[PDB]
Amino acid sequence: TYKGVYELQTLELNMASLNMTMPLSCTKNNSHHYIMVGNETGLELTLTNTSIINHKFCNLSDAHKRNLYDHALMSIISTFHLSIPNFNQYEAMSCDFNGGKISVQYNLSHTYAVDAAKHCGTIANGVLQTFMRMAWGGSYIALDSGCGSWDCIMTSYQYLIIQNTTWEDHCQFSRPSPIGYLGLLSQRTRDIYIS
Amino acid sequence: TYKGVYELQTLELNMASLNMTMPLSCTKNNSHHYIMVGNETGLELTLTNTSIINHKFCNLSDAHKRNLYDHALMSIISTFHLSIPNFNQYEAMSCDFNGGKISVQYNLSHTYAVDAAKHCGTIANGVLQTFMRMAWGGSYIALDSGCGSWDCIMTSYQYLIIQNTTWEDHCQFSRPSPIGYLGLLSQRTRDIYIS
Amino acid sequence: TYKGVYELQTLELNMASLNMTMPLSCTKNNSHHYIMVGNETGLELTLTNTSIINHKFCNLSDAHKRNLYDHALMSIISTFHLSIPNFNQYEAMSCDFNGGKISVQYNLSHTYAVDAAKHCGTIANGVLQTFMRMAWGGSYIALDSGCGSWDCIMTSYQYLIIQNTTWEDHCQFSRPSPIGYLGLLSQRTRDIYIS
Amino acid sequence: GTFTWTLSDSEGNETPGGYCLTRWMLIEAELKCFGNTAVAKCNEKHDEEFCDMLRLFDFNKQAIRRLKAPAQMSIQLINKAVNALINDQLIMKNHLRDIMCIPYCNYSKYWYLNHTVTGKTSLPRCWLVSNGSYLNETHFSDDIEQQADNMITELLQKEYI
Amino acid sequence: GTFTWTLSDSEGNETPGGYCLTRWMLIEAELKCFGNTAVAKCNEKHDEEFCDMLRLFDFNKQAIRRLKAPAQMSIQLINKAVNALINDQLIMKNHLRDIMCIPYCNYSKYWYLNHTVTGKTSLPRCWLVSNGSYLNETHFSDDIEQQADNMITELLQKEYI
Amino acid sequence: GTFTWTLSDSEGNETPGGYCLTRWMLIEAELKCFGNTAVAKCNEKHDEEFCDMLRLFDFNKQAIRRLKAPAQMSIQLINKAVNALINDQLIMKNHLRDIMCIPYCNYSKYWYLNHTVTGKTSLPRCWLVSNGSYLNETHFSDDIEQQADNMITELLQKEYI
Ligand SMILES: *[C@@H]1O[C@H](CO)[C@@H](O[C@@H]2O[C@H](CO)[C@@H](O[C@@H]3O[C@H](CO[C@H]4O[C@H](CO)[C@@H](O)[C@H](O)[C@@H]4O)[C@@H](O)[C@H](O[C@H]4O[C@H](CO)[C@@H](O)[C@H](O)[C@@H]4O)[C@@H]3O)[C@H](O)[C@H]2NC(C)=O)[C@H](O)[C@H]1NC(C)=O
Ligand SMILES: *[C@@H]1O[C@H](CO)[C@@H](O[C@@H]2O[C@H](CO)[C@@H](O[C@@H]3O[C@H](CO[C@H]4O[C@H](CO)[C@@H](O)[C@H](O)[C@@H]4O)[C@@H](O)[C@H](O[C@H]4O[C@H](CO)[C@@H](O)[C@H](O)[C@@H]4O)[C@@H]3O)[C@H](O)[C@H]2NC(C)=O)[C@H](O)[C@H]1NC(C)=O
Ligand SMILES: *[C@@H]1O[C@H](CO)[C@@H](O[C@@H]2O[C@H](CO)[C@@H](O[C@@H]3O[C@H](CO[C@H]4O[C@H](CO)[C@@H](O)[C@H](O)[C@@H]4O)[C@@H](O)[C@H](O[C@H]4O[C@H](CO)[C@@H](O)[C@H](O)[C@@H]4O)[C@@H]3O)[C@H](O)[C@H]2NC(C)=O)[C@H](O)[C@H]1NC(C)=O
Ligand SMILES: *[C@@H]1O[C@H](CO)[C@@H](O[C@@H]2O[C@H](CO)[C@@H](O[C@@H]3O[C@H](CO)[C@@H](O)[C@H](O)[C@@H]3O)[C@H](O)[C@H]2NC(C)=O)[C@H](O)[C@H]1NC(C)=O
Ligand SMILES: *[C@@H]1O[C@H](CO)[C@@H](O[C@@H]2O[C@H](CO)[C@@H](O[C@@H]3O[C@H](CO)[C@@H](O)[C@H](O)[C@@H]3O)[C@H](O)[C@H]2NC(C)=O)[C@H](O)[C@H]1NC(C)=O
Ligand SMILES: *[C@@H]1O[C@H](CO)[C@@H](O[C@@H]2O[C@H](CO)[C@@H](O[C@@H]3O[C@H](CO)[C@@H](O)[C@H](O)[C@@H]3O)[C@H](O)[C@H]2NC(C)=O)[C@H](O)[C@H]1NC(C)=O
Ligand SMILES: *[C@@H]1O[C@H](CO)[C@@H](O[C@@H]2O[C@H](CO)[C@@H](O)[C@H](O)[C@H]2NC(C)=O)[C@H](O)[C@H]1NC(C)=O
Ligand SMILES: *[C@@H]1O[C@H](CO)[C@@H](O[C@@H]2O[C@H](CO)[C@@H](O)[C@H](O)[C@H]2NC(C)=O)[C@H](O)[C@H]1NC(C)=O
Ligand SMILES: *[C@@H]1O[C@H](CO)[C@@H](O[C@@H]2O[C@H](CO)[C@@H](O)[C@H](O)[C@H]2NC(C)=O)[C@H](O)[C@H]1NC(C)=O
Ligand SMILES: *[C@@H]1O[C@H](CO)[C@@H](O[C@@H]2O[C@H](CO)[C@@H](O)[C@H](O)[C@H]2NC(C)=O)[C@H](O)[C@H]1NC(C)=O
Ligand SMILES: *[C@@H]1O[C@H](CO)[C@@H](O[C@@H]2O[C@H](CO)[C@@H](O)[C@H](O)[C@H]2NC(C)=O)[C@H](O)[C@H]1NC(C)=O
Ligand SMILES: *[C@@H]1O[C@H](CO)[C@@H](O[C@@H]2O[C@H](CO)[C@@H](O)[C@H](O)[C@H]2NC(C)=O)[C@H](O)[C@H]1NC(C)=O
Ligand SMILES: *[C@@H]1O[C@H](CO)[C@@H](O[C@@H]2O[C@H](CO)[C@@H](O)[C@H](O)[C@H]2NC(C)=O)[C@H](O)[C@H]1NC(C)=O
Ligand SMILES: *[C@@H]1O[C@H](CO)[C@@H](O[C@@H]2O[C@H](CO)[C@@H](O)[C@H](O)[C@H]2NC(C)=O)[C@H](O)[C@H]1NC(C)=O
Ligand SMILES: *[C@@H]1O[C@H](CO)[C@@H](O[C@@H]2O[C@H](CO)[C@@H](O)[C@H](O)[C@H]2NC(C)=O)[C@H](O)[C@H]1NC(C)=O
Ligand SMILES: *[C@@H]1O[C@H](CO)[C@@H](O)[C@H](O)[C@H]1NC(C)=O
Ligand SMILES: *[C@@H]1O[C@H](CO)[C@@H](O)[C@H](O)[C@H]1NC(C)=O
Ligand SMILES: *[C@@H]1O[C@H](CO)[C@@H](O)[C@H](O)[C@H]1NC(C)=O
Ligand SMILES: *[C@@H]1O[C@H](CO)[C@@H](O)[C@H](O)[C@H]1NC(C)=O
Ligand SMILES: *[C@@H]1O[C@H](CO)[C@@H](O)[C@H](O)[C@H]1NC(C)=O
Ligand SMILES: *[C@@H]1O[C@H](CO)[C@@H](O)[C@H](O)[C@H]1NC(C)=O
Repeated sequence: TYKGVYELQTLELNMASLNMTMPLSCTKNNSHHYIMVGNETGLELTLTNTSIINHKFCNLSDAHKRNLYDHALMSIISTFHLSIPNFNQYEAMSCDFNGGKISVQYNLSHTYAVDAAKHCGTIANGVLQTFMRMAWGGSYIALDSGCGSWDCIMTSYQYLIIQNTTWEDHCQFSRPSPIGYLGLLSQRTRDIYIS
Repeated sequence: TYKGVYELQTLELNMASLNMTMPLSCTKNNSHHYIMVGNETGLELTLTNTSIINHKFCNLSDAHKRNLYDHALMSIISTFHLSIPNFNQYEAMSCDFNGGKISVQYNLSHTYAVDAAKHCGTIANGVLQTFMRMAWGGSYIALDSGCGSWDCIMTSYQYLIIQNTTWEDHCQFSRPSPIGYLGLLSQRTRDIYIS
Repeated sequence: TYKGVYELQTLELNMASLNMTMPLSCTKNNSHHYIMVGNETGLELTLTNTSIINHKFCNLSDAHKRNLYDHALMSIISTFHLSIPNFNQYEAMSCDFNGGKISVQYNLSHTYAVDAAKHCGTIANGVLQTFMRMAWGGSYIALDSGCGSWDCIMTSYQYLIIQNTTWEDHCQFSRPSPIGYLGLLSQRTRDIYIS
Repeated sequence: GTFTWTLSDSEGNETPGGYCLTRWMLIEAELKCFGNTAVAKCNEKHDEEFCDMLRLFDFNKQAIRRLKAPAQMSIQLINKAVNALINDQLIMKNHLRDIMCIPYCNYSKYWYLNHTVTGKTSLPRCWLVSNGSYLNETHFSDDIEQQADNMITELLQKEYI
Repeated sequence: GTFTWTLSDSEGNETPGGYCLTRWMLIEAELKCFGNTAVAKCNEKHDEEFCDMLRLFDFNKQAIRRLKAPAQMSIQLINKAVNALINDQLIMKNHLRDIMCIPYCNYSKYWYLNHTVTGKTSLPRCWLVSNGSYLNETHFSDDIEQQADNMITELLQKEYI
Repeated sequence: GTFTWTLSDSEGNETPGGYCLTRWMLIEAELKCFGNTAVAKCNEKHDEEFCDMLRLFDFNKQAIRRLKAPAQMSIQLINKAVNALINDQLIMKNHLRDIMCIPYCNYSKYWYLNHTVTGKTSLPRCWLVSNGSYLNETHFSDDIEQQADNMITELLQKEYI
């Protein structure tokens, strides 16, 4: 006890009970990360060496008109996309919204020696910093910069892939939490270099 | 009295005295709503079954260059337009700024059975939710959803029309109040589905 | 002393010690204003009657891809540009980013009798009001409107020129301060007329 | 004593006269005055709808006098002022209550307690509405009584304890 | 007595029962109750991670009951609510601490002091983490002891001074 | 005791040494120290220009030490920090006062009262300027005297009342 009579006690919150109102971020490992979106469904976010979309096309505006997707899942994805620092297209994103499915891929793999040398930009900086905000408590794939000393990071991965999935227990490395989404949602001021 | 000696008293503010600094929202009935903009002038906002603009054109950028309009009235209208959730053009708005007059019409009437089934989008969701924020204390034309249980609404009306008018007493259903405008003005974070 | 025993004392902060984290605004005279950006470098902002860029071109997006500039200097310039009230291009800005240099010029000189009569717009209003926010404590070139009674100002100057410079003592009329930049950075809500 | 919520320095609020609401602020009464002890709470408060209306009125007063013949409001002056003057979070809380069918402040009536022997009053709180009408005293009686107790404590802890 | 952080009027928080956290709020304990004296601090606080979680839980409770079968959350209801419900500045402070390798709140565990004779407890404060682990009691012992002193002062200043 | 406005945990502020401003924070004095009782007010304050400068200095201290050789500031680190560190509303209030010809804080000089027998000082408040010059003591004498009274109350209410 502290000062004779105070016992230190611990409270820990179960944020899974918030799943009907807020999306909840989770982590499974160094690559897989998750967002619970509904009671049964959510998004899977992965970091890989393998491209699954070989398209250089997205045609997002046609996908939107097609309107065969869950608006909640789409809303979260577009939240992510438009929260990217130094937002622009830079090509970068290819997608597939045929039917009602969702598959979105970012070309982090863009990085080559000249842009690697610049570090603080060229698509990967903005995508990775958004990923890290969605993923609070996730795996800090900043590697040698894992505790965040520096704010420009690079990863070994080539692609960030976001897909519509089934909610199953994952959350092996972190507690479900609304903070990631809320962070991205509230941080809407100015964060660009080019416009 | 409360606890023997406290008399409960009522204070009510006259917000019309704020008309030289802030625009003031008002309501007349289920359709007509108003904004006082100046000492003598303001905007009339109506919900109707009759189109007054048969144009599929707005040419807002040419109207802006023409520059024959009151900047204050225009500023309020563009505040409204750019505050629309899921902002995009989607055609949606037609206008007439010939001479110094203002007439702006939104195609809420777009709604047909497929989009009606979707509810949470397709132009009307975004326009109606902006209208309801401008109109605090106005007529809650959400109808069966009048107290706002649910956040996706539909109305019987086909068009939202905004026009330059003369300030006359209206304000039959509500107190003049700066809150509507201030609400729209301060709520500038993120509210989209498509971008 | 106050109330017998309280001596009034003065504290004044040396904000130059903040130069490694925040850009610092300064003023030299009625025209020259400065931003310290790094330990050795910064931006010079001037108000002149002489154009140095005779181009009607900027090609900012090509400059960005060229990527021979200091991202910090560019970030501050684009902060300024995108903070302009009633933001649009309106032509207005011409630039030169050949090599790694920075030279940006705004056509305040646009003003002629019709637009001068309107006052509250036509490029100069937005550029000048951004300049004044970057320049807290700077020279209030609002002239007869120097204390800011009114919020639409005009200056005698024709061009606002921003260039990459060497930090040398300047700061003759003001204390280095992060407030100007911070003001522009945090003020990100809504401030347009046209969109 | 002085206030932090006014824009004007000293002129915005004097200590000895307390703080008064004039006939152009109020609808039915010609005059209502509050002690600075209660009004001063808006110096600190991050809540209370009344305090935003109070700031908007101070702004209007200064804006008119400073900009002689403000003519047509410029809109841009107020837009900057809004970010400086009001609690945006609070408007959004009342917006949330309006939606979801929860009693909420529509910024019209406010209520306060007034002692029947002395002149002490509380800071006004927003009278809430629901389904187009004002709530009865019996629905918000918990807050009315809590306010009475708060006033009693302040009256009792006078000069020293 | 009553709370200002709830959306619901009176129903959101009653005075005599104090404020309780149920089995769906907590992970291991079935029930934890705090006195309103401590919980009420969230009525005023512009800080404390615990108070944002507390507001999000109140929101979830009302949102579910009001929108019968919320089915798939609409997202837009919560986005508006977020601006009304949480301290964005606070999330950003913890974000800054996460970056730059400074112990920060990851919104999981909270700690509080509980008197061993009486039932008095403090408002919970976030247990911080660094390098993937929770900090030891010896690293934040200054705050634990300060909290104990704050509780002692409140226990001593009972009714009158 | 401890502070809530620092980013650093405990190291940011120790209790027994009070809180000091070094020669690189101040322009003319080599050293000025304030008691934690007054500095700690920034733990709670939603106002006082001094508290934002105080937070920016803490940020600068940590940012430099954490990012060894910050070289050229990245800008993006500070932009995120700004949302976490400063009162934006307060800058906008001073902006409004600058415009409309109202005395306003230009974040340079601050003033405080210092007791001539004991070492007690107040938290500094911004010295305002108008028309390019600092205001005289006679224009803001109401606040100087109010501050003196506030300090007197604190000195008198020592240990118990
Ligand atoms: C704030 O930071 C804290 C840091 O502690 C996060 O809290 C949790 O921390 C623990 C580590 O102390 C995380 O890991 C857990 O380990 C338990 C034991 O691991 C052994 O057994 C597993 C078998 O699968 C081996 O792989 C491992 O190497 C060890 O030998 C596991 O039992 C935990 O749960 C697992 O099993 C259950 C089923 O019984 C599954 O449902 C789980 O998904 C998981 O597979 C767990 O792996 C722990 O993950 C951290 N999170 C949680 C939720 O407990 C806080 O989460 C963080 N805050 C936020 C918001 O993220
Ligand atoms: C917060 O919510 C409250 C809810 O009460 C709004 O406050 C006002 O509430 C009253 C209802 O109690 C509104 O209606 C008023 O009714 C009065 C009596 O109505 C009879 O007579 C009229 C004759 O025209 C009939 O149509 C009606 O059916 C009844 O038989 C009217 O006298 C009121 O004013 C009318 O006449 C005057 C001229 O004397 C005109 O200037 C008015 O514009 C109007 O025509 C009124 O109609 C009342 O409208 C609500 N508002 C106001 C301003 O009083 C609060 O307004 C709301 N807060 C905000 C910010 O909106
Ligand atoms: C908030 O508002 C205050 C207003 O007072 C600003 O504070 C400073 O105010 C003084 C005026 O009181 C500014 O001017 C200073 O004048 C000193 C004396 O001037 C005589 O000598 C010069 C010779 O160059 C003549 O030109 C002049 O006409 C007078 O005859 C100068 O000594 C000051 O410094 C100069 O010399 C030093 C080298 O010794 C250089 O390093 C300086 O850059 C400069 O050339 C100065 O000119 C003063 O500029 C105001 N600022 C500062 C930093 O002191 C606050 O700055 C303002 N707050 C903010 C954030 O801006
Ligand atoms: C997602 O959030 C919802 C809402 O918080 C969680 O649903 C809730 O589940 C609990 C049980 O775990 C329900 O509590 C009650 O349990 C008793 C028996 O123990 C039962 O008799 C009651 O009828 C009730 O079921 C609670 O009512 C229920 N809330 C609602 C409105 O659904 C859900 O479990 C969360 N999802 C996950 C994966 O945690
Ligand atoms: C729009 O706002 C303005 C400013 O609040 C209101 O103008 C004000 O009107 C009042 C009278 O109603 C003026 O008060 C004074 O009245 C006495 C006589 O009673 C007179 O002697 C004074 O000269 C003065 O007129 C007040 O000064 C005036 N303010 C200004 C600067 O114009 C206006 O009434 C509001 N509009 C509406 C529709 O309510
Ligand atoms: C820009 O900001 C940096 C950081 O605040 C300032 O650098 C600092 O300079 C001071 C000296 O003025 C250093 O203090 C120390 O001085 C003693 C001797 O007096 C020396 O023995 C120590 O080694 C140290 O140099 C301080 O450490 C240093 N901080 C760092 C990390 O560089 C810089 O002066 C500011 N620029 C301008 C133009 O003011
Ligand atoms: C870490 O994540 C990877 C995926 O990036 C896991 O490997 C595959 O995961 C999928 C989806 O669950 C399975 O269908 C595959 O069968 C897995 N691959 C293999 C070879 O089994 C990997 O197992 C995860 N690992 C941990 C926690 O060690
Ligand atoms: C985006 O649109 C292009 C349009 O060219 C699609 O590419 C295919 O183009 C050929 C003609 O060269 C058509 O016959 C195919 O039917 C088009 N495919 C599709 C799916 O429409 C491209 O595939 C589209 N990409 C996405 C993600 O929709
Ligand atoms: C495939 O995965 C590896 C990791 O297993 C990625 O890592 C890079 O590997 C190359 C070759 O050894 C090194 O030069 C890089 O420095 C590594 N990257 C980092 C951040 O350390 C590799 O990038 C992935 N993709 C490809 C196309 O090789
Ligand atoms: C409710 O608003 C409608 C308009 O949408 C009113 O009907 C017309 O209003 C205009 C403008 O004031 C008049 O010029 C027309 O003459 C009105 N129509 C008719 C047939 O008289 C309607 O009167 C309003 N009603 C209320 C409060 O009952
Ligand atoms: C927007 O621009 C179109 C341009 O075609 C306008 O339509 C008319 O086009 C015919 C030629 O086909 C011209 O002779 C008319 O003079 C044009 N009308 C006008 C008003 O310019 C359309 O009307 C314009 N719409 C708006 C709202 O300005
Ligand atoms: C014309 O006004 C009526 C209301 O008087 C609008 O209301 C719709 O009417 C149809 C036909 O009875 C119903 O099927 C719809 O369900 C009603 N809408 C709602 C929201 O309940 C009608 O939309 C208006 N316009 C047109 C072109 O009919
Ligand atoms: C005020 O600023 C102007 C520049 O706009 C100064 O004039 C020139 O400044 C440049 C840059 O330092 C020098 O290279 C030129 O030689 C200066 N011109 C002349 C004729 O000497 C001007 O000196 C500044 N003045 C003050 C404080 O009086
Ligand atoms: C923006 O691009 C135009 C492209 O026309 C540049 O103008 C020159 O155009 C002639 C052909 O008419 C070429 O031979 C020159 O090489 C172009 N100049 C340059 C620098 O590319 C214009 O100068 C460019 N402006 C900027 C600021 O880059
Ligand atoms: C050149 O500098 C002068 C100032 O020295 C600028 O000032 C204008 O001068 C004209 C002619 O006397 C006046 O009619 C304007 O009213 C002055 N402007 C203001 C705001 O008072 C002049 O604009 C500059 N440029 C040019 C091309 O003349
Ligand atoms: C994504 O949604 C589509 C809807 O047509 C479904 O067929 C597909 O299986 C879903 N994807 C996953 C991984 O469950
Ligand atoms: C709108 O402004 C024009 C200015 O040319 C005027 O002629 C017209 O009558 C105004 N409209 C209304 C409804 O008063
Ligand atoms: C701007 O940067 C370029 C880099 O190529 C340099 O040559 C030029 O001298 C710099 N401009 C100034 C005014 O120092
Ligand atoms: C409260 O109830 C009484 C009794 O029915 C009624 O007379 C009074 O008008 C009501 N007041 C309000 C504000 O509802
Ligand atoms: C604190 O240190 C003790 C002794 O090494 C250890 O047993 C205990 O688990 C540690 N607790 C935490 C939270 O680090
Ligand atoms: C205040 O007035 C006195 C007397 O005129 C003068 O000496 C002093 O310098 C003035 N101080 C300020 C800050 O204006």
